[PDB]
Amino acid sequence: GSDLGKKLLEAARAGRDDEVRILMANGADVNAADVVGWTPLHLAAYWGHLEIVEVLLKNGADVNAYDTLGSTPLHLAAHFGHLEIVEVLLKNGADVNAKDDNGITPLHLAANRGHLEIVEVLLKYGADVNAQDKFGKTAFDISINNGNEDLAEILQ
Amino acid sequence: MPNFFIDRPIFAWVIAIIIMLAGGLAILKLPVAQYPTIAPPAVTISASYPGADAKTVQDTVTQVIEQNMNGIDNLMYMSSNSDSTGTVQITLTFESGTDADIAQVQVQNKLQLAMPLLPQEVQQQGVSVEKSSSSFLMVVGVINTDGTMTQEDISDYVAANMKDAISRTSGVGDVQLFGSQYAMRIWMNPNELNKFQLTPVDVITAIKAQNAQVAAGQLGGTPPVKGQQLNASIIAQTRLTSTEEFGKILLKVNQDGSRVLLRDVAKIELGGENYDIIAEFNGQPASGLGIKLATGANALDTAAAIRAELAKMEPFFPSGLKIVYPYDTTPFVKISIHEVVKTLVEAIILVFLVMYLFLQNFRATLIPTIAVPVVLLGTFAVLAAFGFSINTLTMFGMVLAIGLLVDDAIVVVENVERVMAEEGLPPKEATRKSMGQIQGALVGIAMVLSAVFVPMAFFGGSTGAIYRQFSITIVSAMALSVLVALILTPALCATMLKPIAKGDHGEGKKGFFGWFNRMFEKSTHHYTDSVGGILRSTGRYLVLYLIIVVGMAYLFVRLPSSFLPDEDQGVFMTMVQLPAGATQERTQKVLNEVTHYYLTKEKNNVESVFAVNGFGFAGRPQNTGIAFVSLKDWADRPGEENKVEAITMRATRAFSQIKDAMVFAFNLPAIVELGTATGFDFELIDQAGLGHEKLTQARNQLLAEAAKHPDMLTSVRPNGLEDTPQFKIDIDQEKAQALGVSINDINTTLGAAWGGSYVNDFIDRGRVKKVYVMSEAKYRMLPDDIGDWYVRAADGQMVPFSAFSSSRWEYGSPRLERYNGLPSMEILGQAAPGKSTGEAMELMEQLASKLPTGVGYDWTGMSYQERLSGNQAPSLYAISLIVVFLCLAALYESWSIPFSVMLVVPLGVIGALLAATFRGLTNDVYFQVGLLTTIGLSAKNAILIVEFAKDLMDKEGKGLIEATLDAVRMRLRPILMTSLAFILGVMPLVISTGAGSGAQNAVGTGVMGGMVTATVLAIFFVPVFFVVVRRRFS
Amino acid sequence: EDTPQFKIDIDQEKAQALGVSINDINTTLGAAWGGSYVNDFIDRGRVK
Amino acid sequence: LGTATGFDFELIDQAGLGHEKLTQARNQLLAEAAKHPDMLTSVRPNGL
Ligand SMILES: CO[C@H]1/C=C/O[C@@]2(C)Oc3c(C)c(O)c4c(c3C2=O)C2=NC3(CCN(CC(C)C)CC3)NC2=C(NC(=O)/C(C)=C/C=C/[C@H](C)[C@H](O)[C@@H](C)[C@@H](O)[C@@H](C)[C@H](OC(C)=O)[C@@H]1C)C4=O
Ligand SMILES: CO[C@H]1/C=C/O[C@@]2(C)Oc3c(C)c(O)c4c(c3C2=O)C2=NC3(CCN(CC(C)C)CC3)NC2=C(NC(=O)/C(C)=C\C=C\[C@H](C)[C@H](O)[C@@H](C)[C@@H](O)[C@@H](C)[C@H](OC(C)=O)[C@@H]1C)C4=O
Ligand SMILES: CCCCCCCCCCCCCCCCCCCC(=O)O[C@H](COC(=O)CCCCCCCCCCCCCC)COP(=O)(O)OCCN
Ligand SMILES: CCCCCCCCCCCCO[C@@H]1O[C@H](CO)[C@@H](O[C@H]2O[C@H](CO)[C@@H](O)[C@H](O)[C@H]2O)[C@H](O)[C@H]1O
Ligand SMILES: CCCCCCCCCC(=O)OC[C@H](CO)OC(=O)CCCCCCCCC
Ligand SMILES: CCCCCCCC
Ligand SMILES: CCCCCCCC
Ligand SMILES: CCCCCC
Repeated sequence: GSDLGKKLLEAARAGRDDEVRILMANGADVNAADVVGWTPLHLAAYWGHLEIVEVLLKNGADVNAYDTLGSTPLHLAAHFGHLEIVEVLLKNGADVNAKDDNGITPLHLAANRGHLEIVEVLLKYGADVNAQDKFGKTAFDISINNGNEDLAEILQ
Repeated sequence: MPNFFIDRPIFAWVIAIIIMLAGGLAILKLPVAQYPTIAPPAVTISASYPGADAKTVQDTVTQVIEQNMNGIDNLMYMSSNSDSTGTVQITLTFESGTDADIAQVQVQNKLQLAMPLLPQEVQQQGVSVEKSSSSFLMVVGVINTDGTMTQEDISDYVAANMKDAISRTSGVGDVQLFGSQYAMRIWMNPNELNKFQLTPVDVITAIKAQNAQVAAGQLGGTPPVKGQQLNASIIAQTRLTSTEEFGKILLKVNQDGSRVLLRDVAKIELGGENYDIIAEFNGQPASGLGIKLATGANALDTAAAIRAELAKMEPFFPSGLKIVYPYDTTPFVKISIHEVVKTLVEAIILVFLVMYLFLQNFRATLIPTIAVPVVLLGTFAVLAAFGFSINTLTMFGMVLAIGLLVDDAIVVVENVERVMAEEGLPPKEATRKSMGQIQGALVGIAMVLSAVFVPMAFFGGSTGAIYRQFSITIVSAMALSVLVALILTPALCATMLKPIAKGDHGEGKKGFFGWFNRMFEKSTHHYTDSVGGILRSTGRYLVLYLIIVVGMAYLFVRLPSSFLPDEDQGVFMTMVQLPAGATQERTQKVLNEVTHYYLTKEKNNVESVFAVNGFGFAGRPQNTGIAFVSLKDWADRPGEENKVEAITMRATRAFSQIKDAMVFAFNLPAIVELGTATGFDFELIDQAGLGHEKLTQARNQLLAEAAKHPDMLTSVRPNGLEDTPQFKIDIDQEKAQALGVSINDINTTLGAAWGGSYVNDFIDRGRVKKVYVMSEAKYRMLPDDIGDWYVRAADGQMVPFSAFSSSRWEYGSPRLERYNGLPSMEILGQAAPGKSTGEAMELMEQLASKLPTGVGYDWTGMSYQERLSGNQAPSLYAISLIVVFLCLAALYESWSIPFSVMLVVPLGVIGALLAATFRGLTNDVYFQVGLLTTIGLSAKNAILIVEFAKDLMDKEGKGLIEATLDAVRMRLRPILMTSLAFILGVMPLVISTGAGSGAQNAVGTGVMGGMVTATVLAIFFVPVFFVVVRRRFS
Repeated sequence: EDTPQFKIDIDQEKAQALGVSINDINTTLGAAWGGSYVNDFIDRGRVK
Repeated sequence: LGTATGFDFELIDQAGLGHEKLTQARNQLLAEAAKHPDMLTSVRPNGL
């Protein structure tokens, strides 16, 4: 928990591109985290800040870093419908089949909120469509329960 | 009327006696307080949802109450907060002049009908509707020195053995308990509950059954069998009254025969209702009582009565319990009265000296000494009739009026002494002629000063409420002074004053008085020669007049505006703000370090530190705290270095070193119920259901644009809290239904354990108190502890919480704000150095129009006050100027001549602005009322000069310059006498550095500086004004 | 003046052994001796 | 104040007769009111 590391977390969250650029030059800790275990990349992915995700990855940010409940930035990017960030993370070697503590993959989260374009991107980068969570429910089981005709057709 | 009371001096004495008795009666009965009701009537609806998050509170309580706040009279705006402490505060602010009782009952009544719409848990806790606009008289702190009692133990004793007796004390309006009475705390254990196959549901069911009142009936009750002898009430199960009884509550009976009790699966003790607040007084555990003054009550008597009743409780206290007084306003109000009584007595003493210095006889000096107290006494009687209280505003209203009261006495007596000297008439005949010259002017002056001061009362809101206190006080004091000057003083002059020989100006005497008379007579000849020279070349002084008017306008823009001066009240605050998501323990360590500083570094100044952890006026999360620092007496802290302002700056610079804690010390405002009332209060509104996130993005967009204008805006902060990580858990319905676990049992087990649950009441030593069931700390700290909780299914098997739930981290609001029913985010800020509030507010409106679609705004608090108060100002200034002109026009019988009087205004104002700028004070209300009294007395001096000058031209048929020179010759002595007395009178108020010095400095500096210029300039310039105006308009 | 009070004492554990709920015991005792307001009825077009 | 020549009559059930008996009593009053066009005009029930 460094001085610059705490400022990078707040900067990445707010989306101040100019401040993040300055903190990367001063050597702010990219692997710094809060109490729940969220990196600047987690926060940047959550609030949908495309530039800061790109800047952090170039400065050796952990793409497959996970919080205290095992959620990676790809989960947050896929769940909250950030198509651009999901592509950038997967290009920089993001684990597409990353399981959290509950066995919920990014495909499950993208399926639940009905983000059709993100499901196609995840499936392209090799998302396990038959991947089950702790309750034994696939991305298809989520689509039929939510009543999504378009999503159910794609997950064939 | 003057001629009537000269022949009837006893009837004049009767009117004087009636006024003195009415005044003396008023002084005994008049209410006493620090400040009157200034803030507008506010009604805060407070409710509690134990273990509820901000959104749960908003979406089940806040929105439901808000929707039912209709058909309520004189509602200006409605603002509410919903935070993760499980609390809601809905404040409805009402129009100034609205009945607060009618306002409260209408809000109360509409809430009562909405109670069935709220959740059962909220209905059980209940909802409180209180007046939040009032403030505390004193805060009585209760501590434990021997360390035998916790803050919970002290709070219970105060609730049981003190609070009620303090409430019944004479003049006590309201008593708030700083803490809570005991609660029966069942600290549940998930390991023990799972061992005997039980849940928090089983604990709640058992407590409700085995702790309750049961209705029975009567033996031989009506209708009876004829021949019944005995009739008696049947007593059944009453509520439990001890931890031992709660321990023996039977939960389950096993096959073997062993009894599973409540003490076998939980720790049972008397604790607090809520554990959010940790209050400490110099390290020791502490509680307290916030006491508010009742309506029409005496603050001095109430405080003495509170201390008297606390003394009676001394023998009954446990060992080590002591009473302390961290906050008490009564000492301040005690000094406020003593200093004002001193000023009024010193003012009368200075008049006695100056009257004897010039007139040189004891009989003359007694006439003002009688007349001034008669007017001051009468003023209290008129204030009593209007229903006003003796407060800081009304008391300084008297002090500012001294200049006008003193002049009325000197002007009347001095003119009689002059007429006797010049013409050689006896006292009675001399007074008839003397009063004949001024009686018309004195009535004219009354109407002019009325037109100046009366329109000040008709300002709107909190500003107008303060201006109303000075207006009614000064107008009443001035009005009685004119009546006393026409009724009493003429009678006193005719009866008491001795005759003076013709052409006797005390030049024949020797010693000091002989020298003074010869010196002043030649000084008068030097003055007349000087004015003669000025009137030959008037054009040069009209240029010098414009330089003063330009100099006045320049200093008006330069001098920065404020509301009231911050006072050393022997108390100040130190806020502690840790990063978001920080725990209670981390905040305590910073407060302990802050408490350590004040007791080490400022041991000579600081008396005590009231460290209130987990407390804040804009939400009460664990990360925020506050420390109420109480100082020693004013005598024990000499010099400017040992004052609150000096200690504030030293403290703030010291705590800036500390990491992971934003810590600032700051002084209280003048009117503590109102606040600073300097900057602006902005509301950003969600007008089209955008949501929390989009309103946050819009707020960040406005704050970013605000930062790009340091030249206009500065100190722009949001009043709200930022979003924080929260533990989202999703209960799988299919898995719960499959295993046979009901959703009620799941949501109760989670809610009761982690959040807490108010089950029912119990009687502790003849007092009803709450029974809470909650998990012991160690079993509800981390996400891993979720799996340790088991819920029984229908088939009897114990299912772990992990089996049918999934959890993740997300961001959400720990405090959701709403304004006028819609979601909002309150933004603070103030105008940059040089720029006015008007310009700063105008830019915020411009920046607001460029925010995303469906994002509106509104002004609240003092911004709402000033916008409605600002529009009224031009009209009141206009009415004042027009009526003053009309009154002077009627007096002189001329449209042109009035301008000669009204041109004096800048001569008094320029000096006040120079004195304020030099000493480095602000354009506050004390200064603004100070200008009117300076303008009033300077205008009064000019009126008598023009009246004398005009009457010589009309009656005695003298020329313009001859009359003007003869006029200012006659009026030189009384203008110097009043000025010499009044400048010396307000001199102590300038140099004062003690208690209430800020107000005294604001009153003194502006008046002294203004009176020096008003006296020195006007004696030369009023001649010029009259001759230039008379020449121009024939 | 101070009146005599007939303090009845229900044994809940002894009642649970015999297999009777205290809600039934309290209602039976309460209804019988003290009376019990059940609900409203209409006596000649008036609620009573 | 309402209309110039209009009146507002209230037929009351005093003895708790019922809705049916009050309706029959109302129809009896309206019927007898119709037999005097010279005095009363458009005498009608306000309710349903
Ligand atoms: C450095 O700028 C900040 C100082 C912080 O330090 C502290 C310790 O000094 C303060 C002083 C001296 C204050 O008078 C207030 C607060 C603070 C601080 O917190 C408040 N604190 C909060 C409660 C806590 N949160 C903080 C959270 C986001 C971390 C919100 C602010 N509300 C606060 C107030 N009342 C209100 O909300 C409203 C409705 C009242 C009226 C508003 C006017 C416009 C302001 O009063 C204005 C005259 C000025 O005081 C502020 C612009 C102040 O700037 C100064 C000193 O010029 C900033 C607040 C205050 O009156
Ligand atoms: C020592 O207590 C005073 C501090 C003064 O010193 C100042 C200079 O430091 C402050 C600090 C450190 C603050 O954090 C705040 C304020 C002040 C001050 O002013 C506020 N100033 C105001 C803003 C202006 N309005 C009136 C308006 C209509 C012109 C009221 C005051 N509220 C204020 C806040 N913001 C809010 O959240 C709002 C908008 C509502 C708050 C609700 C409270 C719970 C109730 O209103 C009421 C029950 C009571 O708690 C206050 C009235 C309290 O007074 C007493 C007697 O206890 C003052 C806070 C603050 O958070
Ligand atoms: C919103 C802000 C507040 C609004 C205020 C509105 C004000 C309304 C306008 C009134 C303005 C009055 C100011 C000028 C007064 C000058 C009086 C002097 C008159 C004068 O020259 O007469 C001499 C002196 O009179 C005397 O001094 C005494 C004799 C005269 C008495 C009658 C004067 C009128 C009464 C004053 C009050 C008027 C307003 C009431 C609402 C000679 O005396 P003489 O030979 O005339 O004496 C025999 C009586 N017959
Ligand atoms: C804070 C603002 C700055 C302070 C300003 C102070 C203004 C008030 C001071 C007035 C002093 C008057 O002093 C007076 O001035 C006039 C000049 O007009 C002099 O008058 C002299 O010059 C005039 C020129 O026209 C001749 O007509 C006259 O015969 C001659 O004596 C007087 O001899 C002197 O006594
Ligand atoms: C003899 C003529 C004097 C008339 C002056 C009347 C002005 C006061 C009007 C009023 O009722 O408002 C009182 C107001 C309340 O805040 O007090 C004030 O703010 C004092 C007035 C300021 C000085 C005015 C002269 C400078 C002009 C540029
Ligand atoms: C203890 C003083 C009471 C009287 C207050 C009023 C004095 C001007
Ligand atoms: C100076 C304000 C009043 C203006 C009206 C009178 C004009 C002679
Ligand atoms: C109101 C002023 C009018 C005067 C004209 C001679």
